Amino acid sequence: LYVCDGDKDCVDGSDEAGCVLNCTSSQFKCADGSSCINSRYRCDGVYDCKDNSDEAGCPTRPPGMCHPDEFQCQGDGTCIPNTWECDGHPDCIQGSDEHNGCVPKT
Amino acid sequence: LCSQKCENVIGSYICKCAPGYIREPDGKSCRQNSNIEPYLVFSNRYYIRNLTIDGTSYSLILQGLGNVVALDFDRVEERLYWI
Amino acid sequence: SHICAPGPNGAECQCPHEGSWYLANDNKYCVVDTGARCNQFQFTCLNGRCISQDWKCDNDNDCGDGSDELPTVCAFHTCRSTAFTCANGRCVPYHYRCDFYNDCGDNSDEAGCLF
Amino acid sequence: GGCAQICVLSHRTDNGGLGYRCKCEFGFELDADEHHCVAVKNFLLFSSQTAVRGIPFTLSTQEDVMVPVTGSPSFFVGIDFDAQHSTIFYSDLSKNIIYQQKIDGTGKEVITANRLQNVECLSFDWISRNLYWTDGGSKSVTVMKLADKSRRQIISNLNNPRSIVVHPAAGYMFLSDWFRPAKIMRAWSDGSHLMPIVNTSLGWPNGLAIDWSTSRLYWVDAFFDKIEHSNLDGLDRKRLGHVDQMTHPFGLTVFKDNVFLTDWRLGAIIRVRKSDGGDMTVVRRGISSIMHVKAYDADLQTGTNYCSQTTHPNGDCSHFCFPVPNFQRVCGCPYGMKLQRDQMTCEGDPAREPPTQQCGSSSFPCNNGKCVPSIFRCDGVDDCHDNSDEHQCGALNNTCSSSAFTCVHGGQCIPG
Amino acid sequence: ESKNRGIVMGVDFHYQKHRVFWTDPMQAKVFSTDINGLNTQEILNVSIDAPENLAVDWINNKLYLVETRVNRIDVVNLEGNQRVTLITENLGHPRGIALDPTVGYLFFSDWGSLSGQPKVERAFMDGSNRKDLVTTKLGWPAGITLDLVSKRVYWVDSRYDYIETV
Ligand SMILES: *[C@@H]1O[C@H](CO)[C@@H](O)[C@H](O)[C@H]1NC(C)=O
Ligand SMILES: *[C@@H]1O[C@H](CO)[C@@H](O)[C@H](O)[C@H]1NC(C)=O
Ligand SMILES: *[C@@H]1O[C@H](CO)[C@@H](O)[C@H](O)[C@H]1NC(C)=O
Ligand SMILES: *[C@@H]1O[C@H](CO)[C@@H](O)[C@H](O)[C@H]1NC(C)=O
Ligand SMILES: *[C@@H]1O[C@H](CO)[C@H](O)[C@H](O)[C@H]1NC(C)=O
Ligand SMILES: *[C@@H]1O[C@H](CO)[C@H](O)[C@H](O)[C@H]1NC(C)=O
Ligand SMILES: *[C@@H]1O[C@H](CO)[C@H](O)[C@H](O)[C@H]1NC(C)=O
Ligand SMILES: *[C@@H]1O[C@H](CO)[C@H](O)[C@H](O)[C@H]1NC(C)=O
Ligand SMILES: *[C@@H]1O[C@H](CO)[C@H](O)[C@H](O)[C@H]1NC(C)=O
Ligand SMILES: [Ca+2]
Ligand SMILES: [Ca+2]
Ligand SMILES: [Ca+2]
Ligand SMILES: [Ca+2]
Ligand SMILES: [Ca+2]
Ligand SMILES: [Ca+2]
Ligand SMILES: [Ca+2]
Ligand SMILES: [Ca+2]
Ligand SMILES: [Ca+2]
Repeated sequence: LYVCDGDKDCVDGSDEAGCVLNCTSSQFKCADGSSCINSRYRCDGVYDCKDNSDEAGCPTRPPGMCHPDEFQCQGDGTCIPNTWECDGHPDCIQGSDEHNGCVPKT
Repeated sequence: LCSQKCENVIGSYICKCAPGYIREPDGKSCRQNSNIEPYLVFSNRYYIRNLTIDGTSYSLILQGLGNVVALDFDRVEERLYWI
Repeated sequence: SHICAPGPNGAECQCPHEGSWYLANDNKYCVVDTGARCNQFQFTCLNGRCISQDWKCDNDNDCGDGSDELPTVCAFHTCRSTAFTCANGRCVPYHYRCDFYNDCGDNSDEAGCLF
Repeated sequence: GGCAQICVLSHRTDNGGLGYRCKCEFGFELDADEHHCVAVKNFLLFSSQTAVRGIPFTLSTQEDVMVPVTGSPSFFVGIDFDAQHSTIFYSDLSKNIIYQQKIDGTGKEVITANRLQNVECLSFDWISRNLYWTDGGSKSVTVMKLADKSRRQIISNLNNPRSIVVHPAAGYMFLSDWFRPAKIMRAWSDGSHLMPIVNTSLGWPNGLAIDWSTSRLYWVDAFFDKIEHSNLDGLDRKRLGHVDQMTHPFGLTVFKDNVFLTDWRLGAIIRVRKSDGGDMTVVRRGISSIMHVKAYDADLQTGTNYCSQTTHPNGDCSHFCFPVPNFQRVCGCPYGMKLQRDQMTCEGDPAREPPTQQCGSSSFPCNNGKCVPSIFRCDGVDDCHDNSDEHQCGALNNTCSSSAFTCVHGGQCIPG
Repeated sequence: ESKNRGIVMGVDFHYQKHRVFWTDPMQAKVFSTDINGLNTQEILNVSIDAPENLAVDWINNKLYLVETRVNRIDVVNLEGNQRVTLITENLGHPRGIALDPTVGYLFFSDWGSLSGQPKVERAFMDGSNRKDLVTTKLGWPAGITLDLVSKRVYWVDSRYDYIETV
């Protein structure tokens, strides 16, 4: 297990010599080749490997709008979860997420 | 009675703005939320012209053409097409 | 204010038959009717005048007659939480406490002061 | 070495060839002559699984200002400070105890060990000298008076209360609940009134702070990853700019032109400007399970109120004195007591609030005000950290646990 | 003998006072004794929860401690009644400490600094000026000692299994 992990476990670095990283599909690899990190850390807002490649190639919010799995507030132009729309509680500034178009739960 | 779209009520109506817009305290007017300022592009005989909606700025996109009768644009590739 | 009867759940009050009257202050007080009935959270005096309720039983004469300070009121009135109370059954604002002025019937407002 | 407090050797060439330097003991600081000592006014406090410790605000210096607090086991979460006695209050979940300690390490005392389940915030009111804490297991807010160690529970039936801050001058208390629908609530100091001042666009309001240069309230939200600040009525509201890597903030404090913040996902302390955000500085990184950040300031705790006036102390209240808005005071009584026509004074209420036993049936009462299962009474270890349970055990009056082992000649019991 | 199921971790002496000092991380305590085995005392118990190594300064009568619960290098009096913290910045796993009061140098080792590098480091006895003495071919440096007539530093490494001198 020590033969190639990332740490020089002996003086001359006989281990880790000539390796190619081959981490499983549950993980992500970074652009300069130095590190592999689990998938949850890709696109999470934190630079988890040098050269920021884990966050560089990430989806972005369209200008002034929200993702398809989000809802937008009329009065403030702000995005909230899709579930929050019409759940009895006013989440928006003007409470527009609780509009008259919705139907009850029995 | 409303900017953009509105929905009927059994004795009244309510006003709503489309995505990308904000609704002002008027309850009936909409404003746009993108940081991008709009602009106007129109085509003369020999030219394509660039104009600001406030009329403050005038500019040229292209010149020396023959007779430019029609324009359109593509957002995806940031392209301009003309006849 | 004028006439009392022992009704169910407690006392009842009636005004004299001699004129046109109106009932106020939980109907425990009698007033002479000319309209001009007052707003919520106020207190009224039998001369037909209205004041902020805090002045009630404050040991100061708020009205042309001492209706605000009568024992018929101050035997049952209770002092608000943010006030100070004296053995007289009277309420004074707390900042008067140890102000070198009496402001109560007794010396209690200035009693026990550490000066 | 002419030094006031401590003299430490340096290289023989250092200090113009004198070869020594001067240092000041904990709670102290060095003055312009670099020989004399002055008592610390400003330092930052933070809590973590392993330790509660304080550091200076000048990032050029990175040595602790106070003796760190640490024990085995430890999980510190909630902290506050008292400046007039150079003391800090801290809560430990691995022991479910609230302690007061001095920044020189010389003193340690227990405020309470009774009926604490998931205490994860402490607030201190210094004019009346009251201590407030939030508990997410009992779903309640509790207040204690330290002179008499008198206890009352003032808010109950909250969903998921996290953070509490108290404002003695304004007579207001602020609280946060993150169970959806999340809310930020305002109350009076006695808890007599309660209203949600913010309930729109809040996901996980983990932390609250008060700004005293402006009399404003700040909160940080971990669902939307934002910092917002408002006025104490909630009617004026503003949002700071995007912090660079803030993705799960938990703790917030405000000092001068800066706002200090803690992030779980980074395990880090971050500093940005309270007007705009931006100018991200990272004060520490790699902190294991960082929880709270608090700012020690002796000048902040200056003040007076009707509860503190020398010519009529404690507002003439017998047990509790509470400041309430518009510069006036209210009185309160502990659990087993009621208020009297002269609200200054208290009486006993066996009708509505009878006395209660310490620990119920299936537990052993420990002398410090703590409850532990009966099986633990003589298992061989100090399950009560006063060593109450292992006291006078193995004697004829108290035989030992089946889990333990007993020493035949000695009649003393050790873990198996 | 370690009372109450303790152990002895790090040891250092003062000659002109006939004293031997040692650390116990199971008891979270520091003890002093006379080399004849008499006159035994406890001098620190408030926040030394995981000590490893001690150094002693015989010119100014100071004792230097390495602590790992909160990574610290601390300075005290031989009685324990004055205290300072000298080095806190980048210590991740401080393990070894050595002193030279004649010149005024402090040497210490860390087998995993927060910056990631293992380090052997030099400082002034007040902590003022700091220098990296060894970074190449370095694993888990666990102990430092000094030769004072030749002014040499010796350290031991347990990952790369060597004993080496600079
Ligand atoms: C990587 O793993 C796959 C799957 O086991 C294998 O086929 C491939 O040869 C590996 N490549 C290297 C360079 O190890
Ligand atoms: C011009 O804009 C197009 C838009 O698609 C882009 O692909 C191209 O790289 C741009 N060229 C320069 C020189 O900016
Ligand atoms: C939300 O806050 C507003 C503040 O005015 C209040 O009127 C409203 O009742 C609150 N909603 C709930 C569900 O508590
Ligand atoms: C710490 O040492 C002092 C001085 O000997 C002693 O009084 C105190 O009881 C000790 N504390 C503990 C917890 O052992
Ligand atoms: C994010 O994606 C949008 C398209 O949805 C645009 O391409 C935009 O330029 C992208 N980048 C940013 C920073 O918003
Ligand atoms: C109650 O909910 C059920 C869900 O299937 C139906 O929508 C039903 O119509 C509801 N009841 C009423 C009275 O509308
Ligand atoms: C008087 O006291 C009673 C309690 O005994 C009530 O609190 C009532 O509201 C009080 N009234 C006033 C005016 O203070
Ligand atoms: C009794 O129980 C009540 C309700 O839980 C309070 O916690 C009170 O503090 C308990 N007992 C004592 C001695 O105060
Ligand atoms: C001694 O008492 C302990 C409680 O501390 C246990 O109940 C144990 O079972 C007892 N054993 C005997 C022999 O009495
Ligand atoms: Ca290896
Ligand atoms: Ca990432
Ligand atoms: Ca909603
Ligand atoms: Ca209609
Ligand atoms: Ca009056
Ligand atoms: Ca007076
Ligand atoms: Ca988040
Ligand atoms: Ca036990
Ligand atoms: Ca146990």
